Order: sequence, then C-alpha cells, then structure tokens
Amino acid sequence: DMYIERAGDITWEKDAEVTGNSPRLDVALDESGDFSLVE
Amino acid sequence: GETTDGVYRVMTRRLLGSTQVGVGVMQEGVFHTMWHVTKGAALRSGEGRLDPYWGDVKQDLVSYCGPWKLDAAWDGLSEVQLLAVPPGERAKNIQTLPGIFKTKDGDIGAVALDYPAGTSGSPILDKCGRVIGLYGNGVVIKNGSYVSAITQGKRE
Ligand SMILES: CNc1ccc(-c2ccccc2C(=O)Nc2cnn(C)c2)cn1
Repeated sequence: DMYIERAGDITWEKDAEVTGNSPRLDVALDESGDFSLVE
Repeated sequence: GETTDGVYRVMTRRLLGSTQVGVGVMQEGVFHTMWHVTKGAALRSGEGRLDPYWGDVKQDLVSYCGPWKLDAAWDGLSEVQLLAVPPGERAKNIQTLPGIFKTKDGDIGAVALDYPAGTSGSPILDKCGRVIGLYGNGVVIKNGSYVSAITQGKRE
C-alpha cells in the first residue's frame, strides 16, 4: 500500500541554485513509454 | 485525506523501512504523478483512499480523484525550475534552461539534472509558478547521467 506525505508549496523561488546544461537529443518513444537515443 | 494543493512524496512500506518511490502534484483536488511510480495502484492519504481516475503507460502519467488538471507549457525560451523532492531530503528548487528531445511526432523540452529515481514526479515550473510538466521520464546519455523530458498531460 503506497501513501502520500506533503513536501511543500509549489512556488517559483528567486535565487535558486542554477545548474544543468541544455542538450539537443534525437530520441524515440516506444509503446511501453520508454524513451531511447536515436543516433 | 490531505487535499491541500502542493507537492507530495509517494511512499511504500513493501520494502525495508519506508521507501520513497516518487513524487506528485496535488491541484484542484486531483493527485498527479508518473505511471511508473504507482503502476496505477490506489494511494493512502491519512485514512483516505485515492483511486486512479485516468492513466496512459505511453505518456507515463496518471491522475487520482479527477481528470488531469495541469495545462501549462514550456515557452521554448525561458529557464524553468525543477522542484526536486529527493528521498529523505527537503524540497529544493533547481533552475535550468531545458534542452530538446527531437521525436518523429515533435520536439519536447528536456531537463539535464541527475537525481535518484525516487525523485520521479517532481514538478517543473514556469516563472508564474505553474506546473509545465513532471520530471523522471527520459534517457541515460553518452555521459552516464539521466536527462528527463518535461512530461505534460492534456486537460479536457
Ligand atoms: C540506473 N539507471 C537509472 C535509470 C533511470 C533513473 C532515473 C533518474 C531520474 C528520474 C527517474 C529515473 C527512472 O528510473 N525513471 C524511470 C522511468 N521509467 N522507469 C521504469 C524508470 C536512474 N537510474
């Protein structure tokens, strides 16, 4: 049996940690909802 | 159960201790998560039960109690913030310019942030605080990291 616990409000926050790149990726989506890389 | 809007942890006791299997969004009385988190099972909130309403294994989404409510979209230009809720750690906002998944059926926003699998379902927000989609459905890249679509459902 799975249960839920509240973890916070949903808010834009000024001065959040800014990280991560922006990769342009060729991908395919299968019937099981798994994405894969197409080279 | 608790029906206040905001972000929630999804937990099981079916393993050692209490284990966080993912995250989701309560909006307008509807619980929103990814399908691979719950596999469409019912959820407890206190002594309240949340029954599945809508789901789609291909979209990897599921709503509880009502129809998908979340209708905002990445503008294709502006940064966004992952409101990451990692297992055993406080909700933390992480700001990032999404990349692109290129698919035969169209381009989707993608976020390149590496978090444990139990973060699956954390919301991706725009500058006005709207949920533009969910984190945790994507691909392991040349580098070994995980890059997630911005996964959004349709509102009827
Ligand atoms: C060791 N390999 C991996 C692979 C994926 C992840 C991961 C990372 C962040 C957010 C979600 C996931 C994740 O597991 N997503 C997912 C989608 N469908 N399924 C069945 C699982 C971690 N490590």
